[PDB]
Amino acid sequence: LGMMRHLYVVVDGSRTMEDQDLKPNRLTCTLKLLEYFVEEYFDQNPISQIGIIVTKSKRAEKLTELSGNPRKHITSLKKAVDMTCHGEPSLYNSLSIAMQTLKHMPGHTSREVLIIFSSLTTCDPSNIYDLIKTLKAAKIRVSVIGLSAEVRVCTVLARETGGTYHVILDESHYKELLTHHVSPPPGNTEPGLTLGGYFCPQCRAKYCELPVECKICGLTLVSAPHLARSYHHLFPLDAFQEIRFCYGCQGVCAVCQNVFCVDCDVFVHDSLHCCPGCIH
Amino acid sequence: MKLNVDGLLVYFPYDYIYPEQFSYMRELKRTLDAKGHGVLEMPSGTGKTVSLLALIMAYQRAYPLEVTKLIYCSRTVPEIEKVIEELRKLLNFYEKQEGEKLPFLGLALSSRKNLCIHPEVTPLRFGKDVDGKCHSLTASYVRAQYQHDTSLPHCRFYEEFDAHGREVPLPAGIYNLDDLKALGRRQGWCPYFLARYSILHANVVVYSYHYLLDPKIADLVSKELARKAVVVFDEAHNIDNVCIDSMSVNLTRRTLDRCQGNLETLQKTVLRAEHFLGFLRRLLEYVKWRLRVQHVVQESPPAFLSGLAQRVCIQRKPLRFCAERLRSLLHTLEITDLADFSPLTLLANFATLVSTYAKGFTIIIEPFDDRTPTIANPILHFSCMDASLAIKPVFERFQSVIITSGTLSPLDIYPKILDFHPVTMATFTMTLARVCLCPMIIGRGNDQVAISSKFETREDIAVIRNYGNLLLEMSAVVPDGIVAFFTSYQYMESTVASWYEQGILENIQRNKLLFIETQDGAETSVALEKYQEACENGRGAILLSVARGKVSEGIDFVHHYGRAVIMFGVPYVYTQSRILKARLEYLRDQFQIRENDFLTFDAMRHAAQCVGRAIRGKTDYGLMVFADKRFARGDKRGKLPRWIQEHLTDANLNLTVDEGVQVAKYFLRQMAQPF
DNA sequence: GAATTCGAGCTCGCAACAATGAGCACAT
DNA sequence: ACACTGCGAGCTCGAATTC
Ligand code: SF4
Ligand SMILES: [Zn+2]
Ligand SMILES: [Zn+2]
Ligand SMILES: [Zn+2]
Repeated sequence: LGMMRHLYVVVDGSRTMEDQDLKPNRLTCTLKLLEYFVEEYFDQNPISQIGIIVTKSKRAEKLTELSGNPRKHITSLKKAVDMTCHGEPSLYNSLSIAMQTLKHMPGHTSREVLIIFSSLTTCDPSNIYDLIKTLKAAKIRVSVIGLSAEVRVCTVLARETGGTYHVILDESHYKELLTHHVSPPPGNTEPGLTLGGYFCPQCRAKYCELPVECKICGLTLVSAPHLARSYHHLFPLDAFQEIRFCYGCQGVCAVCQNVFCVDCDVFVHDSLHCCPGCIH
Repeated sequence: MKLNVDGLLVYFPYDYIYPEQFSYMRELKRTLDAKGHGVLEMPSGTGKTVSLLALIMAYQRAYPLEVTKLIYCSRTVPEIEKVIEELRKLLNFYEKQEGEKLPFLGLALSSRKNLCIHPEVTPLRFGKDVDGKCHSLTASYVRAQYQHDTSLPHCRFYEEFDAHGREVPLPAGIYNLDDLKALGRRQGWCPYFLARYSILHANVVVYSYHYLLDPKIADLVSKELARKAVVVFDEAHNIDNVCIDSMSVNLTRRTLDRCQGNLETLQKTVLRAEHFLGFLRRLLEYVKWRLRVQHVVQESPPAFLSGLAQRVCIQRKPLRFCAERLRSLLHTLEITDLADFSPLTLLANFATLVSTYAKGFTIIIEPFDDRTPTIANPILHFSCMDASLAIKPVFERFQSVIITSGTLSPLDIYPKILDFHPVTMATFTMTLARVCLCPMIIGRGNDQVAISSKFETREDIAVIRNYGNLLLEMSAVVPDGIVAFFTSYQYMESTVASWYEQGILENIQRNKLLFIETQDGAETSVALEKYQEACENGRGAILLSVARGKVSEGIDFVHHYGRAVIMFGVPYVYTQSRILKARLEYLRDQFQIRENDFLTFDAMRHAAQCVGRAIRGKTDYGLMVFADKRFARGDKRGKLPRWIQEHLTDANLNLTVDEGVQVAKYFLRQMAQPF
């Protein structure tokens, strides 16, 4: 179904991130829904990555490098709750940091940038309209979730590179907009599985209980039960036809001719995802 | 789309009509069948132009004997080219619906500086020079030696035009200004004189105001054209100021000493008729003697003509033909250029205006200048008061004349100033899928201090801070462009400088760049192209200007250029000038218009024109604040038109500065979302 | 059955009203 | 030969409980 995604999340750190009409700090409501967003992203996407960049005082600083750690992002967003948020942000600098290290991903992925933008002004030392010609060349899909207004350059950035642009009604609308980005849009990597509690198979580098890549030899270490949940869409199971004694619950499949019931026909197709007579 | 108005089959060139726009054609048909005038009002610029042209062009098919010609008077040359391009879009729609051709031609007229092919005369900058360099190449004494066909100076385009451009007319194909030059190029004819010759046999004709309102022009281009026509005065909210400036001459010392040089150089040529030179040398002495006084200002509109016969003994009977013989004396003298004799024609036009037109005129000699007790620069104004002495030929010659704009502020002032009786006098209002405009009257400040731009409430810092605290707190919630009209140049300069001495202008420059519109044209067009570029990228800009300026009347702020339009006070004229203080005397005796009710009407038509320059389209949304306490009263907010008054509620009527932002921020959040 | 408390609406009298700036298109 | 738009006064109701 979906493909791999290397999604940066750009967070605004302007002076206007101390504004009301949210949770009483505008930055800490953004960081609250983002920690929910990182958790929901890695569950509908097994082998993807997340980077988080912030912008403050005409400069961009990479808060977290592009790595598929579903814990190292949440413990860094909890650290940056008390950020000072002085100055106006930049959009040329943030899409240059998110392009100097997103240009070098392989071509069979879906590289993306999600800009959460609260300020209205992007004071930047160069022209923006050559980045959008460059981002369209590098197949980067930039989507913006705006706050309180609609900037013109954020619609040109969204519709030319290929993303979307939406503006917040309230906090309930903000959580609904982030849940549209967890779904993936419709090459062979080398991972190593992690038998023995959680060790490394390539260089015996023991570390904690994570699906993160190896910090020494550079091999991605995933858990094979996590990839197993995303099966049963490929070669899926078919429906049945219906016209006492059952086969599943013991009290009609057209493959192996095994009679089911109404409480089993709702359970095999929805939750079990495999015919109990076909396994024999 | 075979749309049906109450008697016609109107071919509309679109698919969706707006329910107010169909009712515009019913009231427009109600004028033409009644053979009378009409004062209509509908906001937009396009959509109004394509609906008016759809009915009248379809009206002359069902009744081809009642109306024959449509004269469309627009403001200037950019809107002349816009109306013609909306006409061929309707014509090509007729070419698909019927599959035929039509005996239907439509022109566009402008000055000789626009229709010009000859290379040595086109790159002249000023408009009054291209007439002279033409007149040195095409006058009847210049072509007098061209009957021998020698190598004397001549225009090849004019001399080719009268030999072949008479037997065949223009066939079809609605012409722009550029299309007429392209037709004149590939055929070899004049573009200017082909447009003037073929204006008598046309169906739609689009020129400016001054071919019909100016009395010394309309007897040359539009005297014998049509006795059964339809005139449309598009965007004619300031139609009275065009009618006053056309019949008003202004004389000063700088002009009069140049007439002495023209009278000097005419005396060297007669020796190489003579009673006419002693006539003008007599008249130039008297007008200089009247400007020689240093006394109180005085007015005497027919008593000038008595004192002109006392010391100088010149009667008024030869004075009526003063400008006539000077046009004939320069013909028999065969002068090359005529832009040099422009002061002497201006003195001769003054002489033929004080002899005939004296019912509602005045002559104001002002030795005491503006604000200074002794500066040697006196000036006499020959100011017209009655604005209905310029449409009285237009209201009588034609069949029906339709005065339409978007901001006719009360509909009953216009038939009172202009002496006529309409048959509809209707208004309209746009219908929308949202509420695309949120007007508000930001009154008292953030600490319950009045905000008004009066004359005694301008130098106190409790108001200048509340103007600075407003533009600061609106430049953080409005995206990509704010137009802030001030009331004058000396008030815009004395407030930005008083924001810089305080700590307010440094906090606006953090959000948005600020560009200032100045009087000169080079620095304005530079500061206007960096404004429209700073709204396209993410910086966001502020264009703070004046209200009776060039940007407020010419530049059309489309969406995301000027989301907010901030009026920094009611834009009054100088209410103590001696010209305006005499015009309100005529407006109080005649027509009984109260002198306070005219200054508000004049101001609410400039405060609604530039505010209404922020919405042009279906998807355009726009904030429009009115940062003055005086806007809140009944005789001022009841004057702004019915398409920006139907959304001005009573909650948004005396809003403070901080509460005006949370109506600004809530409106811009609602508009940013899809339909 | 005839008061109250606090609300609503419509008539109408009362007292005192305001109004400050700057330039190019069109005829022989 | 002065005086615009706002605004508390009487007047008379209402709902529900009192005296
Ligand atoms: S006569 Fe024709 S070519 Fe000559 S100046 Fe006039 S418009 Fe131009
Ligand atoms: Zn390893
Ligand atoms: Zn069963
Ligand atoms: Zn089976």
